[PDB]
Amino acid sequence: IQQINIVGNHAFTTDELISHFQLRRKYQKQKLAGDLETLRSYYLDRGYARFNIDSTQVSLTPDKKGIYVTVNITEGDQYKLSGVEVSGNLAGHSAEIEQLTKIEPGELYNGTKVTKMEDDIKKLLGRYGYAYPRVQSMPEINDADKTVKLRVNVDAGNRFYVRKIRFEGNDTSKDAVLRREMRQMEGAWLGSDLVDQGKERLNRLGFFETVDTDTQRVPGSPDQVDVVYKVKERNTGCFNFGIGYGTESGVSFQAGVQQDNWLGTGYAVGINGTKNDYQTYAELSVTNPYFTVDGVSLGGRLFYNDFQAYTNKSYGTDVTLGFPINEYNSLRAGLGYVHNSLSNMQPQVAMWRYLYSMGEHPSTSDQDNSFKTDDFTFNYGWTYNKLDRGYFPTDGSRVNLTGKVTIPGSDNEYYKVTLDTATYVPIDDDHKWVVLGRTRWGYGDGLGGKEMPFYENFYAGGSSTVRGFQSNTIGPKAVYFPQASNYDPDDYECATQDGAKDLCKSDDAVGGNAMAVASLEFITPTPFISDKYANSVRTSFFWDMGTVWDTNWDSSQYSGYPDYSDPSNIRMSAGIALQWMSPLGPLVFSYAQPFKKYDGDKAEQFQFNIGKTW
Amino acid sequence: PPNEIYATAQQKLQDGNWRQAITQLEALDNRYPFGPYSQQVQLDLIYAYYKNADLPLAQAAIDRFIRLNPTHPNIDYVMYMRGLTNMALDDSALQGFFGVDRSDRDPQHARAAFSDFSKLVRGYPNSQYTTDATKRLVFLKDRLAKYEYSVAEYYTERGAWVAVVNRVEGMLRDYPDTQATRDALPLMENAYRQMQMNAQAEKVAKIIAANSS
Amino acid sequence: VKMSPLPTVENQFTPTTAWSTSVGSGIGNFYSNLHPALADNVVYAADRAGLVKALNADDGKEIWSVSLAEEPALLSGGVTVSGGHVYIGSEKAQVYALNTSDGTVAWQTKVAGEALSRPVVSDGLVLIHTSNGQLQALNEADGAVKWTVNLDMPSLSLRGESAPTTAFGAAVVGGDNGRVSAVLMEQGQMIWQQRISQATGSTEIDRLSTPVVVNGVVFALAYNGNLTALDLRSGQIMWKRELGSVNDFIVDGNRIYLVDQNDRVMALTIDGGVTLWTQSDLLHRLLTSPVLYNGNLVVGDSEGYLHWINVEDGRFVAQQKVDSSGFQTEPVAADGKLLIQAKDGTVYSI
Amino acid sequence: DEAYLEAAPLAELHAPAGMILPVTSGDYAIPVTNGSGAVGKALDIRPP
Amino acid sequence: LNAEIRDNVRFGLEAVNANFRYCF
Amino acid sequence: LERVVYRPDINQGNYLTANDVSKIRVGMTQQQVAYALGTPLMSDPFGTNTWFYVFRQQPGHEGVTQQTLTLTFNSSGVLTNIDNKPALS
Repeated sequence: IQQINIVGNHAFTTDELISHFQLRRKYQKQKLAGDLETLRSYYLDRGYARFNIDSTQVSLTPDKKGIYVTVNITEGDQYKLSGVEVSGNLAGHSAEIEQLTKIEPGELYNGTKVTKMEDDIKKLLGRYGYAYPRVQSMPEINDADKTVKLRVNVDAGNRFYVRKIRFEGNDTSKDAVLRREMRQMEGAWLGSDLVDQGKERLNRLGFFETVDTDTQRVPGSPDQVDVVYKVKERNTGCFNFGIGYGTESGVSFQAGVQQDNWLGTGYAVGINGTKNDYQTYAELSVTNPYFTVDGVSLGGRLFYNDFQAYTNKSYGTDVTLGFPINEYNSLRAGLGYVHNSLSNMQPQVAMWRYLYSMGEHPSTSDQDNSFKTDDFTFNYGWTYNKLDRGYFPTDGSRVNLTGKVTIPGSDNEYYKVTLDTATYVPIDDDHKWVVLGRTRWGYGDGLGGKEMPFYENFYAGGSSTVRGFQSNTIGPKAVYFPQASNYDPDDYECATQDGAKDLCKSDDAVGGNAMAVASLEFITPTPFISDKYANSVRTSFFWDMGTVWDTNWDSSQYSGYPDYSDPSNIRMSAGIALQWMSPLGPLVFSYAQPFKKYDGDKAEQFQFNIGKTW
Repeated sequence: PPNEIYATAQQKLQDGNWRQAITQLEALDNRYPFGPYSQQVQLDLIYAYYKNADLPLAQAAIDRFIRLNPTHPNIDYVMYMRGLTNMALDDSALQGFFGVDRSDRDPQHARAAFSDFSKLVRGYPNSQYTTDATKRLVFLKDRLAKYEYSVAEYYTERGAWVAVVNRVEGMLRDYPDTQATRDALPLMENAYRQMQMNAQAEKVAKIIAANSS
Repeated sequence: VKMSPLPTVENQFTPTTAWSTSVGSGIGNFYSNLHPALADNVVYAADRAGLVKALNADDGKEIWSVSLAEEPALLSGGVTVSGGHVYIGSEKAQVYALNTSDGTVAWQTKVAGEALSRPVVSDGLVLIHTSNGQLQALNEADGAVKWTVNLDMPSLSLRGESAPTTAFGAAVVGGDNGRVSAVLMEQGQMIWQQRISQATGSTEIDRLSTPVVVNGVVFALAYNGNLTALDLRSGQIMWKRELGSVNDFIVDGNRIYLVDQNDRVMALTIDGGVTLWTQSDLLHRLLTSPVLYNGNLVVGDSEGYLHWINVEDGRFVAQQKVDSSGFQTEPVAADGKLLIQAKDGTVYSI
Repeated sequence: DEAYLEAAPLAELHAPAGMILPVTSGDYAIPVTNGSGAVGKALDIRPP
Repeated sequence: LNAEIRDNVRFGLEAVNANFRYCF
Repeated sequence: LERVVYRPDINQGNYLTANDVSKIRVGMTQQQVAYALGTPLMSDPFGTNTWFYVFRQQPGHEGVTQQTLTLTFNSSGVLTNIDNKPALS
């Protein structure tokens, strides 16, 4: 196409009006109707009550070289809206209809506003069971003074009742699983605002790829309908087994199963463990999102592990109860216990400060030591969630606050609080361009004048927190004391008395007592994603930052080493990542290059994991 | 040539891999689509799809066979196989192994199967497959009644007393001779008892007592 | 997907180029008939920018100019010069009337449609053919409309829907319906209508671009293969042959010289559908309409060449390259001067 | 499997002497047959 | 040393790195 | 103890209002009654042409609000008796 000639205008130029056209090519002329609708709206949105199109022409050049398009427009004047007259079978709702109809006298007529008012009347009536209202509207034009009056013919019709709610997509899940999520009860009046709750509820569970709502009339009765939901189950969870047997490892194994839906019953499970010559690990986690019919949840986990030299082990239990307090907020609380023991520890400044605050007196530079405690704790938290998807959110925000407090009588005295937040904001009517913010904070400390135990310290960095850095790389590093090592014949020169002469810096992360991490991501569509991928893979661009610091660090005794009390040493990186919902789950592929780094930082520009978080 | 493909398929069907028989049958239909062997080959493929659990293909093959054979000396065999095909879509190995009660899954396929077996029994009352068809009809009838029962229990727990009464009446009209109805009746009585409808509760109590055993 | 022939034609007589000048940038890629005109030894020319100039016909020197634009004027349709007035149309449905001694605007009017073809002047009458099928008769002195007529408008092609001609007080018109007609120029009263061609390709086959009246006989041809000779008082066909194209034809010497849709050059007699000769050496190279200059046919092409063809048997007499950008509109000639404007703003005189 | 052959027998209900049960539908109506054919693993399900 | 057996079923032998993964 | 757990509101039965209850009179036909009030949701599946209208609402952490209306029809389809239960005992 070479040129589109729009003629007959005086109020607007061609350059602006043509800017809303889809055409700007050969064999595409069939889309012209949409541009004409655009013109009708453009002028109708400005009060041109008499605007119309008298003719259009499309023609070929000689020898099919190009196309000319010409549109003949008759442009009228602007009309004012004097008021709105509403009459008919209002059925007692005239006050709300009038409130939805109020305008400022003298406002420019806008055809879209009229359509919106009609749609709002239908929406209002749907709330009270008027499933099929009959609403029509039309303008009255007085040309003597360019005045338009709006007339609306409203007939609410009949109330509808729901006779049965049927499902046709449950191949594995129990029927009860979906009925628990409906907020519309059978044998009661229909509410459009109540039925729509079901399509959100069935998405928040995260068990379905799609939820299709429907309303069908009963052929034998003018006032009853059936509601039918169609779902397609997403394969969820996996079972893994591996063999670690070898000539160096001996006989070893790894195995576990994790599902967010167990055999379709609604219970979540996780069973994991491994055994080899140097460490043992096992964990069992089971929880019931529905203990009672009203949504009270209950579950917990048991765990055990040990590591050989330093040498340590721990085990414990956590039982948590929780429940909703409104449609969107919920609370959790529970109790637990952990046993911990250490032996053959390398002398460290932070660890020894802890031990001295605890009343322990380890010998200087001597690995022949041990320590053990039994700690009983109280767990609690709070959540908020209005996201519209289980895996790839498009709107809403999520907040998850958690924490722990020790119980007097325990060996350790501490508290810990964390906060996990994320917000999705769309910038696209088709929800393809979205801005996602994510933040995390955490802080804790001791009570009674004692210190926080070092094994509960926070670490940051890794593909789950700050992309591009090695796991647990961000934060204060260990400083070792100079001397009872059994590795002296071969090894760390600072630990062995033969070479250990003074205090030394190191790259061994100890973690901190406070952290803050944040990032911003842009979620976008790409030209290389086909329908097979359009529904399963998300492509995004991102910028990450974060900082971890040591509360109660005392720099006054250490002048030749970095000061870890300064929280401002923020590490930052940026990059691009792809999140793919494969048959094995939401795998995450990412590459990033740190651009702001500090001494001691370890980089890992490319990371991959199996996702299933964030 | 169709004689060697046929002989190979027959040898594999008598004693052999189901996939090999399918491969030979497909080659025969692909190369000689209008020969006389199609009167057996198409059926062998549907049968083979059943044996290999290629259920969407068994259904497509059955629909094409029927469209091309408005009438046939063995059309009731094909209908019977369709009914078996639909029953094959209700279960799964995982539900069976752990002893899971499957009545709570959507019985879309159970109803389709019921319809096919009903048509088979009514259209061909002298069919050689009648006994098996009536055993399956009894099984499926209970398969459906359990679904209605489970939903009624859910609503009794939630408190939707009207939904409970209407669902149990539906059960009385559609499955008046099964176990699920005798078990459901106490739910009708309790739902009436949560509302001031004692006169109706008397009727429920009398029905339960008359058929008590 | 076609071969453009390059025949070894000798530039016999070596036609002498008198000068070249330019106004503005040129029509360029847009299809139009914005052709220059010669009157009273002054050549008038304009571009789409709204710049209109008068030049000395004898040496190409500019003698007068005006700017008709502040958006651009987007002038089209060509310049028509008659007596004391010059008329130029536009794609904005404006028609400007300038004088001949000073092309300052005397008046302009709204024609309710694009002026996409040559305006013409009759006895106190200005005939404007619009893109939407309306034929509007304007008052030469002030732009007033005396009458209009309208034809149907199928969704076909532009083709520079051909301008009307005149004979014995009536306008001779036609359009893209494959129809021709005549309208009395006193009242806008239609006298007769006739069909020239028919097609089954209602969305594929084009119907009509220029009529000429010779000795009372109307000669015209439809794009879709139909060259006819008709009466003047009625839509009565005198003779017909299955010929058809877009560009205008030359009638002279009791002979008709035509260019086909594929740039084939053909000469026919005037008393029937009888072919005298054809030439293919310019075949498939887009050609402009021919003119008759000093006894020889002059045809140009999209590549910048002019060709001198012998009127007797189609012999190729000469070729000369003038402007590498090509020609889109027909040449004109008068009083021994051959004048042509290139696709671009440069005007040549030979 | 042959699990379908273990389905419980069906048995009609009766009214408590003076009130009836709603009229049943014509759906899910099982005709009475002779039982002359084979069942389960005893059947030949090959094409004829 | 490995095999792809079914969608969501993976097996291999890969002293050894043998493993198996099954997803529902 | 359980007074703090959020419970969505539960509706049961069809919607009744005095403005429509006042419209029912002995002598009306079944079609006139269904028209004026709407299709009944409950009926006696085991007996006579008896219709029941139940209006029940249970707001969260509130009490139960309920009204009933009982209509007794003859075999002719003519309404013979109207009863009302404006409150639970």
